[PDB]
Amino acid sequence: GAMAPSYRVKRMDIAKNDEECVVNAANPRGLPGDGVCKAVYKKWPESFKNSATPVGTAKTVMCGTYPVIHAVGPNFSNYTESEGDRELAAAYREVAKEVTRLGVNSVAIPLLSTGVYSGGKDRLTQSLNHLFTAMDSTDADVVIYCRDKEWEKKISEAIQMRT
Ligand SMILES: COC(=O)c1ccc(O)cc1
Ligand SMILES: [Cl-]
Ligand SMILES: [Cl-]
Ligand SMILES: [Cl-]
Repeated sequence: GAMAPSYRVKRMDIAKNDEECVVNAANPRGLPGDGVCKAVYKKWPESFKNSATPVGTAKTVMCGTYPVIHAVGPNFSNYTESEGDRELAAAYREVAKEVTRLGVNSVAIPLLSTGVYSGGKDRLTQSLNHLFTAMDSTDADVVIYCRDKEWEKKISEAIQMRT
């Protein structure tokens, strides 16, 4: 574990992370995708061998010895608010299981279902609170990656609020 497990937030490409493993905002079919998923495909393409997994699950594939945890959040275009909320919570619970299983001291994680799977809504708070619910019982250092300047400030505030 980390000596003093922490949450941090950085505004940059998750493909440049300084953590011991990465969470991909994957599609269910293991396709290259767009946004975070495309960046992960360019950096760790070997990790897309047999990475297809259902919505609400996570599947880890090694790139060398570097673990890529493919986490499939729901696309809110297809799910009801109720069913999507349940699947988004479930995906993060499966990320916490994998992070624990791998024995890593640190993990880089994006906010699932906040980009092209958001169904055109702002889901920062919804997605971050499900991240915290899953990861709070883990002892890895968690580093959340985002690209928007206003989101960085809001994620940083939410972390500092609970310290
Ligand atoms: C946290 O978001 C990213 O890491 C990211 C990377 C590449 C993109 O094109 C978009 C977002
Ligand atoms: Cl960058
Ligand atoms: Cl997304
Ligand atoms: Cl963002």
